[PDB]
Amino acid sequence: MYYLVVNKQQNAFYEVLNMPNLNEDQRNAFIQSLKDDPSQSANVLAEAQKLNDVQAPKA
Repeated sequence: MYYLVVNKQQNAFYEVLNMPNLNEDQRNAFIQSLKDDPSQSANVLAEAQKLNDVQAPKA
């Protein structure tokens, strides 16, 4: 909230969300993962791309 996040974290939020394929549970922990640290925020977004697709059957 103050010294637990700064830069990246925000950019990772949109990624966490990425596409409609997801936006349910994955981000519940990912969104929180951001707030915990921006250094790892790249992880949340990094996976945000895999998670969204992890359950994306359609093209």
